[PDB]
Amino acid sequence: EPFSKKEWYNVKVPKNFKRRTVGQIVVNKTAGTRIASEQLKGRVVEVNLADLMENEKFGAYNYKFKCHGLKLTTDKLRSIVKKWCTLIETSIFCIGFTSRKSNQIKKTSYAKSAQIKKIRKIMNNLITKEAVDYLRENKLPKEIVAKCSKVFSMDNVYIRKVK
Amino acid sequence: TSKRRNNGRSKKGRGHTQNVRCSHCGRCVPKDKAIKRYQIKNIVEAAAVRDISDNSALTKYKLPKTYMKLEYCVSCGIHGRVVRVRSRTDRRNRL
Amino acid sequence: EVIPGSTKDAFGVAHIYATFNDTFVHVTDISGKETIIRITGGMRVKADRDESSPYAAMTAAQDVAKRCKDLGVTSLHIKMRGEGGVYSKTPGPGAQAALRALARANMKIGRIEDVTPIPTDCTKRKGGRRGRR
Amino acid sequence: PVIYAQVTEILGRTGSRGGVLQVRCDIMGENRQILRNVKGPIRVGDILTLLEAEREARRL
RNA sequence: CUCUUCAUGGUGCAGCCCGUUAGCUCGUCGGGCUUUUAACCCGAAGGUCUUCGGUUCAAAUCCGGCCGAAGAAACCA
RNA sequence: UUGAAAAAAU
RNA sequence: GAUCGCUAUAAGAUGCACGAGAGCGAAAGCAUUUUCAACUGUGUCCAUUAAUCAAGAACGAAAGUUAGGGGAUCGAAGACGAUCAGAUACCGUCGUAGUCCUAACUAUAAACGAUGUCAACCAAGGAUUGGAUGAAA
RNA sequence: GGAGUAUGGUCACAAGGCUGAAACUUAAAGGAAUUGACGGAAGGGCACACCAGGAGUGGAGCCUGCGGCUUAAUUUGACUC
Repeated sequence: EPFSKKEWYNVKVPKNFKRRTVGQIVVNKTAGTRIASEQLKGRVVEVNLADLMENEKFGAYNYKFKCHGLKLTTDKLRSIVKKWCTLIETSIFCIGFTSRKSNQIKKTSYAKSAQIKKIRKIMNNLITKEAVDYLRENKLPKEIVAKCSKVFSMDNVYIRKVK
Repeated sequence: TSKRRNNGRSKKGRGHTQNVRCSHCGRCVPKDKAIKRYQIKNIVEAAAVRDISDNSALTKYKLPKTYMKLEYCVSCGIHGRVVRVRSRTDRRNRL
Repeated sequence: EVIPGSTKDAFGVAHIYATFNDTFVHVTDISGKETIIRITGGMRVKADRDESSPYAAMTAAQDVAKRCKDLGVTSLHIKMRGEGGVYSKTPGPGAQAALRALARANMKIGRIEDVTPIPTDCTKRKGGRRGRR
Repeated sequence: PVIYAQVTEILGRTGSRGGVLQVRCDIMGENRQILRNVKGPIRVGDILTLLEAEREARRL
């Protein structure tokens, strides 16, 4: 019997996050070693905001929790990449793209090098100052599309990773 | 003699462009001369998408798609039937 | 009745690694450090060229289902991937064969993700300038 | 344990020469569509016998 | 001197430590494929499995001296 | 998967 | 105790997707983010100061040389395993110089737009990069 | 063609770079397009071409034609479809 009992335990997330128990994790049993080697085994990764906030409007993220950080799912990152626009990314990592317009006819919407830096200075001066980490989404890549819309049109603004 | 007015590439105002690796051969091909193909595919095929839906642990899970861009060389793009030899008049088409 | 080490209904993570030369059906727990059962394509065939065939991949995905049932695992997260480091990012023919076989064995399929590792900026690739002729 | 299926339509002939026909069948037990490679003469009306119905014969 | 191993067509390698009548290639002859040559494929012949005894329903094949080579170790006429 | 060669002038 | 799975560490190299018959540069060439040239604008200034150039000079991909550091991946030579009549090759595994940086050499490319530099005239059309000028908030 | 070769000069640590012939040999070498043929190039159809099969031939005796051998002569034409 390879398993031979072992032991199954429970994972608790902090008390601000609805669901407070995600699942089970297996370990060995007490020997000259120790079972509280469930420390630094904090790499339990859940699609987070669709299985632990119990709502599939958040279902394109991933979280990890020490016994850590968050990351955008791989499918979402590929999907929001557009062929004929400009990719703007800074560092918390946030990524955006130049948008089209209703009356716009020309295919390509490219931002200038100078215009790019303006968007990459606002985006770094409001990710700090709004530096808990504000939790959820609460729509604040929203004064990133309303503060840079004076410079360029932007649609796909996300926060892809926090370390 | 000259078969293509653009010489098979898409570079006009530059002298050098970075190399990339062919998808099938792993062969160094220039970025502008390469054959670019963007493919979108669901991770679960249409024949088996049903079987996942019979036993799904989620409420409104939508199966995502795979996003990869592949670049081929002329030698393997023709062999893989990505592109074909065209008529002398049909070569000028760009649609 | 119940084998030691089993539990009630639980969620696992299935790592289906499918190249054109093998197919790995490997399941762990949500932590990922502890693995339950790992059966490859070559574990079920006696020919080296059959280690990638869908039948071998589908067979190796059936003992994993029955062992997961024995251990009390009733659902699996899927993370399909292929040898896409610098090589082809397309998983082999055994990627889909195992997933359908896992579902057809009366198992709940949770989330599915393609975790094929694409390189941000890679190293050199085998073959040289002229590739594989 | 053999489960039969009803041939619905013929997709074409494959297998180097013409000796194998690709037909999409449904199982009368649960009206489940299945694609199989058929050896021999076949037409839409008749049914087929499938001792194994776990494989999909889409042939890549 | 003690222990152990091997010997098979012209040649080199197979073979079952139980056994019931011995093969794969090169070498020879002939035929097939090819428009023809070279490659390629096939058939036949080629040893009776070192030499003599037992072992039984039968031995290359299990056991004994004998041959004729090999490895380790020992040596007061 | 393997596919080498075909003497000179008429 | 391989392949496989989850973390943590150190250097080396690289700079995906955006990325295009788009931009810059005399050419070679230039893609992670935080001194020079050019166009446009001008009721500014000089006044022919200009063009092309034997000799001469600077820059000049890759490879190569010398001496240090670095040495992850790949890999002229080479060692195996295949295939073959043979294979000293294409195919697979491993692997020295090299591939990276610094200093000094080298000065050649299908270094190509195979199209020398400057100037005048020259049919029709859509679109694009960067300014100026009207309308359109 | 000889040949960017010999020699002379010059640059480099070197590999080599720059300048650079002649003797001799020969009626062509070459450029763009046309038609045909061919492709172990692509696309579309066809044939007992193959597939699913039947009968077989190749193995044996004999009849018969060809080659070879023989002989005074064993007359000769035809040698992939």
